[PDB]
Amino acid sequence: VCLFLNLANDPTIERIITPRLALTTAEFLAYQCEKHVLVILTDMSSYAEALREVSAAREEVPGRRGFPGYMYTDLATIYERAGRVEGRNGSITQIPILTMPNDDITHPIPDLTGYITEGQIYVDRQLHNRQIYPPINVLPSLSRLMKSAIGEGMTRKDHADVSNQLYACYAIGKDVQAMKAVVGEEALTSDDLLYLEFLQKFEKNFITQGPYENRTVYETLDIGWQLLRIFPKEMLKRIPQSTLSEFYPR
Amino acid sequence: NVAGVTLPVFEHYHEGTDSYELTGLARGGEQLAKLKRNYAKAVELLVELA
Repeated sequence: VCLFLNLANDPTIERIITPRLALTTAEFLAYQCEKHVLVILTDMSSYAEALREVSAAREEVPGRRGFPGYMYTDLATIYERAGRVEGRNGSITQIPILTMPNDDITHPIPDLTGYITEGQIYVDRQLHNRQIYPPINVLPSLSRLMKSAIGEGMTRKDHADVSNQLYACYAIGKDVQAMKAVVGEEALTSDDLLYLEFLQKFEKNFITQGPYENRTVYETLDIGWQLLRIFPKEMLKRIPQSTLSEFYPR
Repeated sequence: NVAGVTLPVFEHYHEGTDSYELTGLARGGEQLAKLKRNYAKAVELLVELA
């Protein structure tokens, strides 16, 4: 682990020089040592603010919302340093973090960040406010390369269908809780109670892990199958029958 | 309480004062008894419909 620190006391310009040092180091390690590096950037909002201050000191005309016009190009030249290179056994993966002022999804920083990058992961206030850690809200969380990242060989053959089934079951369970909120619990079918059971167990075990419970992918899929076992395979209509004959009766 | 709104319903009650006894109509009490049974069952189903 390499570590770079820039406390908020230190000069504001050093804010917009820390990322460049980190990226240059990651480049040198990735393409001159053939390693597999994972760079993690924190609080890009502070980067934006420091860049804004540099621009305003430089007397340039303001752009949209007071942020400079070429913020797009700047974030592009920061994010675009990654991927894989033909003929070199190595790679660079980026996981930037940032905060949304006022929880506003149309704020420029997250907007541009979403445009340049691929995919997005959310955390939701309510889930943290349910004392659930990590408060990861999967309903609006997407991905762009999931289809090709996983597959036979590099993982088990039972991944994508399991993900689809978990998402579908959870969405049914949540909207069904919304329904029972007014329809009354008495008119609910027994399968409805099974959906509620899926909701509560999914939020109790799959999402909640604890700060040090180092789960692997295989453990994760094991817990996923265990949560799916509640229902019969007939309700599990996103899983192919071929894998049902193998995995469901475990 | 069918839903959030409550609707009144009804129940079939046998109050207790038995059906009266006419044993003099030329001694035909059996037919009267089976007729009593028929109309009792009918009235049960009718209170359900109501």
